[PDB]
Amino acid sequence: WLDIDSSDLKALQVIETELGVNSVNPCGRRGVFCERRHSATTGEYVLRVTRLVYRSRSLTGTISPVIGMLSELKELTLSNNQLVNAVPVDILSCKQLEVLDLRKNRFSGQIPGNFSSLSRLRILDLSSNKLSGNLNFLKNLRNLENLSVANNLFSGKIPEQIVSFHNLRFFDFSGNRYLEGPAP
Ligand SMILES: *[C@@H]1O[C@H](CO)[C@@H](O[C@@H]2O[C@H](CO)[C@@H](O)[C@H](O)[C@H]2NC(C)=O)[C@H](O)[C@H]1NC(C)=O
Ligand SMILES: [Cl-]
Repeated sequence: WLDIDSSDLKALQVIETELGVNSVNPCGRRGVFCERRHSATTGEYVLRVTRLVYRSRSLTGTISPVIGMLSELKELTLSNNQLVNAVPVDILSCKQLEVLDLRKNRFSGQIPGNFSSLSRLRILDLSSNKLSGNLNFLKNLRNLENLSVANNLFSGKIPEQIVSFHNLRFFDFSGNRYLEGPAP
């Protein structure tokens, strides 16, 4: 029996509180998934938080900047809540992120261009929010398999690079009135 990493545990508390997830080793239950890893110190095996999955829980909070302290995070799934305000730039510290699913919330603001640094992203579902600005951050997300930005306020055009993505099997940017497709 392993224990959860002390730092991940402390970060999880603040993240859940700010999301609105209401009430020691939370791994493997209630939306928290962990994986066995070598600890920074010691080298002994410890559990790290790798997935936060909180669909359909009537959450009304926000994504705390402390999300960036979960260095091993692979999945943040927050679909079908009432979460508000901006996607924090601190999520760029989650370099291993593969799944970012924020569909059907009320997230607002813009996505900064350096979101393209999340090179491992495979599933990016921002659909049905109130996000705005351009989609230049998609330029270098070459591993995307599932991409939806539908039903937002995005404008400009899809980056031409999307034409070269080889794994893209689901793509939706409908419901963005001032948004045009990728064109040369
Ligand atoms: C990614 O780019 C964004 C936008 O330029 C950066 O956001 C700024 O972050 C600093 C803290 O590092 C804040 O004080 C600023 O207010 C933010 N600006 C905006 C417009 O939100 C972000 O820091 C960049 N991150 C990385 C890793 O490059
Ligand atoms: Cl879920």
